[PDB]
Amino acid sequence: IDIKKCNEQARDARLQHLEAQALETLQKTVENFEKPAFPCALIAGDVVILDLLHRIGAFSDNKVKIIFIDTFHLFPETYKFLSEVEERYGFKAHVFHAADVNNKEAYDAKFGSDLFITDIEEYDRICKVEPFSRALKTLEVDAMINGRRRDHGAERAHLEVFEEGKMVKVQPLAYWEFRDCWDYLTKYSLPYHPLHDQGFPSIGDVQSTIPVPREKWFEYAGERSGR
Amino acid sequence: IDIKKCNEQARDARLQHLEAQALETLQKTVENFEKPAFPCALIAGDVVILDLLHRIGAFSDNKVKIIFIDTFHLFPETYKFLSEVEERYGFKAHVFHAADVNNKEAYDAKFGSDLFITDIEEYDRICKVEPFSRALKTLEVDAMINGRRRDHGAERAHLEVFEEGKMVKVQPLAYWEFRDCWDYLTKYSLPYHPLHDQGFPSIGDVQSTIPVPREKWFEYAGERSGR
Repeated sequence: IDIKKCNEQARDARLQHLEAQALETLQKTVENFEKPAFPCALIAGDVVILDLLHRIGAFSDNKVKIIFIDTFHLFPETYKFLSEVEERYGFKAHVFHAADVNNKEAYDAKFGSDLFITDIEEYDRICKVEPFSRALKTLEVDAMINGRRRDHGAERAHLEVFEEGKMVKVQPLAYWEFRDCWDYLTKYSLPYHPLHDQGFPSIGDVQSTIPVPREKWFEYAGERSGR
Repeated sequence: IDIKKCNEQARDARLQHLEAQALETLQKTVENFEKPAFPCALIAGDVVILDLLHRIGAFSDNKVKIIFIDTFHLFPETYKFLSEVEERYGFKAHVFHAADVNNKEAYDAKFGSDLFITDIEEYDRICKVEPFSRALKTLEVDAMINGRRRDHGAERAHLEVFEEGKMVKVQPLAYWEFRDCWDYLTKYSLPYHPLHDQGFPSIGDVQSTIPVPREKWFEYAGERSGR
């Protein structure tokens, strides 16, 4: 008995299950909702969800829209990668940002470049929360596909593949561990956000993204433990 | 779209996957090892494993031995439940206990009834660790089936379905959450240890078994959190 091989075969069958579960969930979503959308930050599970949507043909007729929130404080690498996935999968993201401000220089002029330090709650409202809420209303989203997973822990620990509400939320990767997301990216040789190679399991704004030791990434709730 | 029904169907497919993984693991064990054994404490995952061994015919062929460690400090309910599963599935457990003492009264005479209070390390050695070690040696066990799961956390977090060693260890339920074990018991209407109904997620010796609020049982590492 080759122990390593037997363990690999079990994880192979695990990932086939998890892929089927995600795909079935996404197919049910496209069939049952008129205006589904996915807010995408280009982190590892988000890249998995892009690839799964591509697989079921969700981009061919713009059935599923991709939402991208430009906070004006993302890594340069994140904008470059967004362009690459747009080209790879044939969609253009619907970009939302701080209200009435076209770019970071305009944002700095209106609000001050150091708002994130002096009042983080105002910064969050202006650059993250209001644009996301406006994106969902503008696009009349009736099902929000998202990368929340149970292995995020705390208030996400008991999510299922669907969550009830006036707007339905859809978690195709509810049961995937972070490690399963990475096995998928490896199995299909998919490009991922380059900052994952520089020790960041999760990637957000430059001022608030911190690296995490690699031995911690695959513990329960490890992905977002930087913050 | 009926959200509850869709969630239930996904978990149904999840449990069918987990069942196949556990069954295949157990079948590969019986096929590749001469003296497989399962130390069984009759907690919820242990009851699942008994049923799965039954389903692959492991008791008809006498292919797998059940080991039961009688610490002499177990609940009365535990001895009763052992007799019930023995009869249900058609096996007799191989019972090991403290060396050279036939029963609790003989144990009390040799070691003192209050040893668990006055020297817990000696108590553990005498009633738990040495009998288990002696069980494995006496029965020449070459593959130890067990109920360790990844959702036990800490040093168990990265277990796979097999673990390498001079004696192989087999974790059929490695990827099952506690919740998945309970869903199995419910699906097949299987009797479980009555003390689970008094608020104990895990059940051992009377002096060391602690109840845990039900709402905490299904958190990561919840089953054994009484300690």
